[PDB]
Amino acid sequence: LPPGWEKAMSRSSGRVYYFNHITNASQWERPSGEPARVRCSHLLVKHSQSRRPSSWRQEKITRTKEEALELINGYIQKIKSGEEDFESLASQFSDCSSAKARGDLGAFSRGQMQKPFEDASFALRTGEMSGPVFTDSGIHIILRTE
Ligand SMILES: CN(CC(N)=O)C(=O)c1nc(-c2ccccc2)[nH]c1C(=O)O
Repeated sequence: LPPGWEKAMSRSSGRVYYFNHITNASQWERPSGEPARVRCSHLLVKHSQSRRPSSWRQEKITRTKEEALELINGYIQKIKSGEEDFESLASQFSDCSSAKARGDLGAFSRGQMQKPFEDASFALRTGEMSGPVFTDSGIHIILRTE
């Protein structure tokens, strides 16, 4: 299976699924399908322990890391169900200044982003969205777009 993928058994179903320990993605289908540069968007939820606990949305970020993960997990659910799209939630709720660009960060090479962010970005397939990715900025959902 490609970089980071493992087979697991589901807790509720007993059905096989696939987990990526680099992107935190999980899916039922087996993944079937490294570039010099990728383009990604993200949605960042900061918490009280973030490096800079402040954003355009809230001068003082006070939510806990656990409450930030809860928020991230709700956004992932709405995006996977198609109830909301990624761009719309990033524009409204991302604690990054890239919110005003629907979360788009542009293209980047290895060696530019925080490591856990980079590693997740380069392990995603074009079109594919990460699970929760933790960095010192806070918690991210990453969408690889190119
Ligand atoms: C850069 N930084 C402070 C830090 N020392 O991590 C942030 O917290 C931050 N980090 C990001 C970020 C993090 C990863 C990838 C792209 C952007 N955006 C912000 C922001 O405020 O707007």
